[PDB]
Amino acid sequence: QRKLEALIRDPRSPINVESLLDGLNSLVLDLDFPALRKNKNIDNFLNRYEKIVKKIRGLQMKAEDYDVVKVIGRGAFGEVQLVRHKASQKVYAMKLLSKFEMIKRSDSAFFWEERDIMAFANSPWVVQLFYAFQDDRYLYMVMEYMPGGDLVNLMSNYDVPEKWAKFYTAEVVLALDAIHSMGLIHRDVKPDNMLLDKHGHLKLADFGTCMKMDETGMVHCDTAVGTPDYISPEVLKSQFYGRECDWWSVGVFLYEMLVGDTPFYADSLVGTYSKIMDHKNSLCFPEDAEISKHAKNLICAFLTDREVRLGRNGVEEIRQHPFFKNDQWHWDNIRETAAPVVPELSSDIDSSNFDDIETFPIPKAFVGNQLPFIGFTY
Ligand SMILES: O=C(NCc1cccc2c1OCCO2)c1ccc(-c2ccncc2)cc1
Repeated sequence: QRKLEALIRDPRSPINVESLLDGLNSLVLDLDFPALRKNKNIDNFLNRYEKIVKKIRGLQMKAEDYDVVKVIGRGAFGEVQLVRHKASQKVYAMKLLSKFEMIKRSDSAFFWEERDIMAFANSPWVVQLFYAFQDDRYLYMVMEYMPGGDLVNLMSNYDVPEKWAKFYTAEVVLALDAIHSMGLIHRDVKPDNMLLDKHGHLKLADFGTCMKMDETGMVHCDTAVGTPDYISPEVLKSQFYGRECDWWSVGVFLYEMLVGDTPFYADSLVGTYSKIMDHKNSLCFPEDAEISKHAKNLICAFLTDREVRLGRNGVEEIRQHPFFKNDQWHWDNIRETAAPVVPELSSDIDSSNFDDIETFPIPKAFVGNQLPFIGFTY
């Protein structure tokens, strides 16, 4: 009874009010179809509740509460939209995940970690989640908007000098160190996921791939999850690794920022795959691109096999690398210092740093499509 009423209050709890209400809406959704409403039990339960449930539906946060400004992202299971909460006039970025496509495509469990990271990390390096809600169609994640854009954009609009690359690499390293210390492994670190704020400081997003480590600080996942150009060889070979798979992505990141291309870029999907697997022979810095001996050493320090990769022993071996020598910041204050690109913003809905961008079958027997999404509302 002690932990009972504590868990009804507790935001991390599966039996709090939002989850208890999720369970009721879900039950109503899943059952209200004449094909199933034939049943006396389904009918009397719907009779008693449909009127009240319809009333909560509107009393709770809806997609309807937001004016959809523009679409700033598009992923496997949905889109990211630039929105404004009608009542509060407050601007947020809202990520949408299609429930239909999460059932049709088998994967409908990644969002739990994604939500929890953003919701509770309370880290300058992690995009914050304010609200999480749902409807018959989607899963909605309301986040702190990042007007600075992503590092895909920054790279496309600039010739990135080593002074800038020093800063962004350092911010990514500390961001992944914060993710790691929460007992998490990103598995999908890439420029499309590195976002810039009002001040031009880095924050990570797309925590879908993320997995909780063992007591050993390792993960037993016999499936390759991530993006071609940035996947490490050990994760291609996984199809029992540590957090050093994220440092490999940092190597690729630095190489792309300096050279202008990814170090294993190929014509085909399997070509990149084969290039990565032969990194010892496929990786080479082009002559015309003037890369320092310190920048080359660090790309090479991460773009090796996991058994000798920099970071395998901790962040400290990364931090002390000669490449990070500068007259602008320290590992203890980068975020307090002025970023290389400070974004000029015309408005609170300025989306200039971002590029321009399903019907469930009515059942005849109980399916329970809403059940895997009970507890999502935060
Ligand atoms: O996870 C992201 N995109 C990937 C993505 C989007 C949609 C469905 C997906 C998916 O990935 C795999 C599953 O299906 C993401 C990108 C950018 C922001 C953001 C935050 C603040 N300000 C501006 C932008 C937030 C999240």
